Amino acid sequence: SLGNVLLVGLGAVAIQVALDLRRHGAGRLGALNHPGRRSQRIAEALARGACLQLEGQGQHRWLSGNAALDVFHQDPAELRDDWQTLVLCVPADSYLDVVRGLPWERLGGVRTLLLVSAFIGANLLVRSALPAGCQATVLSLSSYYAATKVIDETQPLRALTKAVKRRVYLGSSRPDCPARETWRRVLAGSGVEVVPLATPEAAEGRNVTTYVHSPFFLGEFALARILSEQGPPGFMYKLYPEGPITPGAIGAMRRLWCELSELLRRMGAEPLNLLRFLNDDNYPVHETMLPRASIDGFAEAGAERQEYLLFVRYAALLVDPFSPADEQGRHFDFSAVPFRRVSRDEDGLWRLPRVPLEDYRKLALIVALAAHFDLAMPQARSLLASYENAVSRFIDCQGASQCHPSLYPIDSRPAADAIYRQWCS
Amino acid sequence: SLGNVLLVGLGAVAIQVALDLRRHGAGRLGALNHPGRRSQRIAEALARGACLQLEGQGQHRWLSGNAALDVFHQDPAELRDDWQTLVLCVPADSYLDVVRGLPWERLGGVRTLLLVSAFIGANLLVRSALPAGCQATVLSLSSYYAATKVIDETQPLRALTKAVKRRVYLGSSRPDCPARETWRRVLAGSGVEVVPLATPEAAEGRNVTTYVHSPFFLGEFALARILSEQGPPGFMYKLYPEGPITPGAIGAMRRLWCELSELLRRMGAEPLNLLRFLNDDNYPVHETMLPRASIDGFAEAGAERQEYLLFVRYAALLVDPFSPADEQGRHFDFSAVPFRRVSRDEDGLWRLPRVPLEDYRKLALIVALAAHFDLAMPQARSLLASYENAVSRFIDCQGASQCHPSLYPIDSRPAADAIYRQWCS
Ligand SMILES: NC(=O)c1ccc[n+]([C@@H]2O[C@H](COP(=O)([O-])OP(=O)(O)OC[C@H]3O[C@@H](n4cnc5c(N)ncnc54)[C@H](OP(=O)(O)O)[C@@H]3O)[C@@H](O)[C@H]2O)c1
Ligand SMILES: NC(=O)c1ccc[n+]([C@@H]2O[C@H](COP(=O)([O-])OP(=O)(O)OC[C@H]3O[C@@H](n4cnc5c(N)ncnc54)[C@H](OP(=O)(O)O)[C@@H]3O)[C@@H](O)[C@H]2O)c1
Ligand SMILES: O=C(O)CC[C@H](N[C@@H](CCN[C@@H](Cc1cnc[nH]1)C(=O)O)C(=O)O)C(=O)O
Ligand SMILES: O=C(O)CC[C@H](N[C@@H](CCN[C@@H](Cc1cnc[nH]1)C(=O)O)C(=O)O)C(=O)O
Repeated sequence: SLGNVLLVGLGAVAIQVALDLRRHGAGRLGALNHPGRRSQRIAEALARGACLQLEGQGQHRWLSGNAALDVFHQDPAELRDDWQTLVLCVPADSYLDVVRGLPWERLGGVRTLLLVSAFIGANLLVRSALPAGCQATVLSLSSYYAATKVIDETQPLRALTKAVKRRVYLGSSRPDCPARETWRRVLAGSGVEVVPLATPEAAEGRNVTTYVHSPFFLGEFALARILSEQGPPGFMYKLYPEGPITPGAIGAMRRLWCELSELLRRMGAEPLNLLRFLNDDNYPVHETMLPRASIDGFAEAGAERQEYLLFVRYAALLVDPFSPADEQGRHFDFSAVPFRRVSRDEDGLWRLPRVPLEDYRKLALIVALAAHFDLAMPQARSLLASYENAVSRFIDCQGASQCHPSLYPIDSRPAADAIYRQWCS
Repeated sequence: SLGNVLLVGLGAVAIQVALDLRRHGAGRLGALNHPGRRSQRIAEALARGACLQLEGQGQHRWLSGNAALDVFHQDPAELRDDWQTLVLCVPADSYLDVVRGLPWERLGGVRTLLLVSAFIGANLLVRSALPAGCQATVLSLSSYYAATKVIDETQPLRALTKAVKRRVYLGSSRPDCPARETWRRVLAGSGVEVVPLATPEAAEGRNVTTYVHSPFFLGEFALARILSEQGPPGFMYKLYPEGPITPGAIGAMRRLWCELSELLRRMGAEPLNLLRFLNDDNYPVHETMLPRASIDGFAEAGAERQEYLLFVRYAALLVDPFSPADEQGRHFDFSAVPFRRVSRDEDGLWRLPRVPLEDYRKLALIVALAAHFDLAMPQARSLLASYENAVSRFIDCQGASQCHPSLYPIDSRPAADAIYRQWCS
């Protein structure tokens, strides 16, 4: 049912996906990776006999396996009409560009396009770039279902998965789509539970980083760490002054969740119970910190209780409460995830890490889209402004000539308009 | 003047107080401590020429000094009518025993008696135990004004002070009492502001330990650590599962503060703003964690907001947010105070540590007193019952034969009746 599968963007995600596809059963496996150093390293490794190699860490060792790459391309114009399924394993900010760059008028054999990390509107954005009469079904996965990295860029096709998510969601541009079940089974081989939902936006609306990264890593504290050069980087999930979590950040989280939930309703998607989603889909805590009744009742609890509960959740996860205690009674320091910070690239230009650049770009699109539904998203706009002000001051200080253009101002209104047009179609 | 001053109890508190008294000066300084291993070590140290030594830790190093003791008694029979001021540095739950045991027939010259760590009703209880026609004024200090420990009990006269309160409160059984100003000056020598209040109970209602230890260390989690032998002891101010602080513990804190505040009103004393008291008088946090407007408005904020704010306060103090950051951006682990646990005494009998035996005995007396004001104090009673159940099960398991009688049910009603009769006189 998968046929021959083309992986677009041959990185960590694609290597995990490739092994899951091979466990399930598929035809030929191809990849498209745009030009660059990574593609050069891949092409030499393949010439020397390399295959895609996945290692599962620790209790995920059973994931480990090898898979042959049958075809490798860098240039979309060079694709033959030999692919039934495309899997987009590139950054989600690149989905539109990827789709616009493919020669769809001679890819009539493509039946399915899977978006692995679909933001709100991604399915619609992708469909707006397809030619009229294109028969491809577009699938939206709520987020990548694991934690995977290419360990060593010198062995470019060897990836390590260190964790697998509990649950993700899958929606389709085709009503009551059958490709959902096939991909539900494929990804279930990794241990993740895939929950099919009735529309793409219902799955896109269950992208966790939209709700968590936006309030915490677009605020003043996080940006000060991220843009800093000297001193310790600070910690992503600790409380102030060690990390960015404050009652104000939790208030931003609640208000943004309200804003996102109303957008989802206006797009025809049921929103989520934030506290239950975080506890049950991501990381749980004990009943004495978050009682089950408080978790299940969160959406009706009232703003003060909701903020208290969210603050309790993140305080309860400063350590992993289910980890073994050490001889001193301490639990694993779960919150001590260091901030990645700005770094100069090979051209000497300052670049931002994916946290927060990808998070800012996603939220900028969501706000622009929401405007079409007559939703102002003031909390979201405040977070966008915080990022923009901080990055602008960094450019002022370092000099535009020293900064990569991804730091410069963007405009998401054209993509938002394309999404809205597609949705009204 | 203070005249000649007799310290009753010569432990960590007494050593700090002795330093402050010697700075102020002008009297003989004596001490009385009941017989036992500590008194034996004290007499040995003094006989070899030792003096009282107070060291300040870190920021408090400026306080460090030495204080000479003129006389030390471990036999009240040797006391004569030489003393104008008595300073009770014994545990607050022993005040009644200690006042009954003093040789009052040879102490007719005593003009003032200071309770260094009072609690609601302590002044009245002590006055009820004085001989008829005794005209010593009794002073109640709200809380001991520092954190002080005897470092090494083989050097019983050397103490370490690691914290000093910003503010404490002082009441007197004499209206418009002039001794309050004297003690204001004495304590000011170590940097503490003493605020005189118009009655003893107003000061006693500002005993910090009563508000904090009752909800946190009479609960299930704390008692399980305290009555354990084998585990790691856990930490007094950490969140579950490393420590006892949970939203339920915070709810108990809020509800007890309400109950205690009503008792204070019925005794003609103004209650406190719990959050402002904790932040401003004891240990502060940053405005981004506790905004000044939230602190000042706490008493009118409503139960949900009050509980959220108290939780945030204790989560913000898991580290000392004003301590210097280390190389990795971490602050001092302020909450890592280990629980002291049960231990066998020199007769082989299990004894409870002062946390929570002293805290239980204080709250039991307060509840018994409140019944005379027709206040049931259900939250306080739930905390008493939690302690009683846990200790009862420990006796069940270990055997009554093996337990010191201090672990057994007590009757606070006689002392509460004496307090109430004294108040009504
Ligand atoms: N655990 C995870 O790995 C994880 C988890 C959650 C979310 N995500 C997100 O998933 C996305 C991919 O993650 P990843 O870890 O697989 O990244 P990766 O290892 O760097 O792989 C991305 C691959 O796609 C190539 N690429 C980028 N843009 C392309 C384009 N327009 N057309 C063709 N190829 C393109 C990249 O080549 P170049 O390097 O030359 O650009 C690279 O080979 C990222 O946005 C990531 O933030 C990943
Ligand atoms: N930072 C602090 O130290 C601190 C903090 C908060 C509150 N407090 C309050 O201050 C009180 C004393 O604290 P501390 O640290 O000075 O204790 P400590 O170092 O143990 O000294 C207490 C002194 O009183 C004697 N004592 C104990 N129980 C007695 C009893 N039933 N009858 C007669 N004498 C007794 C003790 O001698 P033996 O050891 O021989 O009995 C010792 O000399 C605490 O109980 C508490 O009410 C102190
Ligand atoms: O967030 C990062 O960039 C890297 C950590 C990453 N986060 C998840 C979102 C959920 N984050 C936890 C908090 C937490 C995770 N680890 C310590 N604390 C929460 O919000 O409940 C993601 O990105 O999808 C992961 O869990 O692997
Ligand atoms: O045993 C220690 O070191 C502490 C001893 C002592 N405790 C006070 C109660 C207040 N406790 C702090 C919280 C805290 C203190 N130290 C770490 N956290 C708070 O509730 O605001 C007492 O016993 O009355 C002191 O702080 O002086």
